[PDB]
Amino acid sequence: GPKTLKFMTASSPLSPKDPNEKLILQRLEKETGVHIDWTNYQSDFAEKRNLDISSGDLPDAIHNDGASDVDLMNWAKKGVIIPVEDLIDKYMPNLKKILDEKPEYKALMTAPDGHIYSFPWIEELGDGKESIHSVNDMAWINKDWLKKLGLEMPKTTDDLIKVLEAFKNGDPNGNGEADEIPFSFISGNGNEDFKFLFAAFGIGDNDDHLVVGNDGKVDFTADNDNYKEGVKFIRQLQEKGLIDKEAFEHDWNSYIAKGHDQKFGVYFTWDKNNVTGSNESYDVLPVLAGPSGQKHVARTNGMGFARDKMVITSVNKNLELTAKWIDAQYAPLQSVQNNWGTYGDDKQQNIFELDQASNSLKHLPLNGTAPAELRQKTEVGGPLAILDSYYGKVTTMPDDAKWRLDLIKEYYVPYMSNVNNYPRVFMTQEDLDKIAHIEADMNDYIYRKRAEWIVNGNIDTEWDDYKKELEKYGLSDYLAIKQKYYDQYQANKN
Ligand SMILES: [Ca+2]
Ligand SMILES: [Ca+2]
Ligand SMILES: [Zn+2]
Ligand SMILES: [Zn+2]
Ligand SMILES: [Zn+2]
Ligand SMILES: [Zn+2]
Ligand SMILES: [Zn+2]
Ligand SMILES: [Zn+2]
Ligand SMILES: [Zn+2]
Repeated sequence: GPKTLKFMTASSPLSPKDPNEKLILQRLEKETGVHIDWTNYQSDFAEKRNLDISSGDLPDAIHNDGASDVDLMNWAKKGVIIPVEDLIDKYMPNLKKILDEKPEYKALMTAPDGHIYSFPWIEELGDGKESIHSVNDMAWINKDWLKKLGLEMPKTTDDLIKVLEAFKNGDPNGNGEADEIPFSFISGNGNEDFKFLFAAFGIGDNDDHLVVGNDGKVDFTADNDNYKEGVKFIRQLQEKGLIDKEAFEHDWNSYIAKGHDQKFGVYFTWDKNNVTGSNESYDVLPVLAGPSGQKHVARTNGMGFARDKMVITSVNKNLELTAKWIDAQYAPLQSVQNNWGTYGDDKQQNIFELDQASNSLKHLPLNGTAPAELRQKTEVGGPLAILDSYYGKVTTMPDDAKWRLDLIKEYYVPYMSNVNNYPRVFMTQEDLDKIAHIEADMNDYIYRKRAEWIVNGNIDTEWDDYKKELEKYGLSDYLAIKQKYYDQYQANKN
C-alpha cells in the first residue's frame, strides 16, 4: 500500500472537506504511491495555521500556504520550516528544468541568506512587456456615444477633454437628460484608478509608485514633474464638471451599478465585462499623446508569482519523498490542472478535455453554476508552474486571458519603453520592516494630496512642501533600499 504524508492545506468552502475526494488528487495518489492525510482549512486558514505552529501541532508540510515574506523569515529563524535548495537539486528535475529555462525565478526564490524556504506558484500569461499584468487599470470608452455624436476616437489628452465635454453636454444616450457621467474611476490603488493616464505626461505611475528607468535607476513616480502635470490634467477635468461627483466616495458595488446602466463615458477597470458588460458599446481607449506629442505606458510591477505555496516543516522525516511529491506538481500537465481544474469526470462538469494522442489540455465551454464554481471545486492550488511556452503545446489559454493579452499587445506594448519593471525580490527582515513602515506612513498621504489637488486644487503652491513631507517620511531611504535590491537582482537573475 502507499507511503503517507500529513499536509495542512487551504481550499475553497465549495470544495470537499477531504481533498482526496478531488479527481486530481485521486489520480495523483495512483501515480505517486503516496497517500496524503490532509488537514484542510476552508476558512480563516492563516489563523488556523498560526495556532497549529504555536502549539507544535505541525504537519509534514503546509500546502497552498500563501505566507508573507515576514512570515517565512520568522519561521526560518525559529526553525519551523527548513531550507529546501538541496532537495531541489537532488530530487526535483521538473522544477530544475523550469529554473534552467527561467533563472530569474531562482533569484526570486532565494532569501538574502542564500537559502530557499518555499516553493512558488508561477503563472505566466504572456512574457515581459506582454504579460497580462503589465497594465491593470485599462481605460475604456463609450463607442456608442462617439458614433451618435459623430466624434473621432481621441488621439491626445486635449482631444479627450473635447470628447468628454461633448459627452457631458451632448446627450449621446438621447434621453434629453444630463445623466452622462463623462469620466469615472475608483480612486487609489487597483484596477479602477485613473493613474494609467499619467504616462501621457511622461514616465507615468503605478500602484507601487515605482518604475525602473532604462539607465538601471529605480524612479519614484509620485515626486516627478510629470506626475504633477498628470494631476493638473485630472484637475482640469474636475474644473470642467467632467468627473463623476462620487469618484472619490463610491465603492465597487456603486461603480458597477452605474456601469451596468452604461452611464460612463470613459472609465477604468481590469475587464469591461465586469462593469459595463459583454457588449460592443465600450472599447479600449487607445494610448493618448500628452502635450509633448509623445505616448507612453508605464509598466506595473505585477507578476504571476507567489513565493510560497508550500513549505516543509522541521518535523518532516521523509524529505526525499516530500520533494518528489512536490516535484510531480511541477510536471507541466500537472501544474496546469492543479491551477485550473481537470478533465474526464463523469460526475460533474470539466474545465478541460484531454487530447489522448497529443497529451494536451483544451478548455471546455461551461454551463450552469460551473463558470462561477467549477474551478474552486476541482483545482488544488499549491506549488506549480505554467510558463508562457506551454500555451499551444500543453494547454490552451483561458479565453478571457487570451482576449485581454491581445488587447495589451495591440494597444499598449508598442508604448512600453522601459526594458525592465521592478522585480519581486526577497528582502531581509530588517529591510522588510523599514519598507513597511515607510509605506504605512506615506501611501495614504500620497493619495490624500492627489485627491485634494483634484477636488480643491492648489498643487502649484503645495508641490515643494509635499516633496519635503515625502522626505520626512523617508523617501530617500526607501529608494536606496529598492535600488540596492534591484542591483543585487541584476547580479543574481542569470
Ligand atoms: Ca442623457
Ligand atoms: Ca522621481
Ligand atoms: Zn490513499
Ligand atoms: Zn485525516
Ligand atoms: Zn489547529
Ligand atoms: Zn545558512
Ligand atoms: Zn443597472
Ligand atoms: Zn516565459
Ligand atoms: Zn513613521
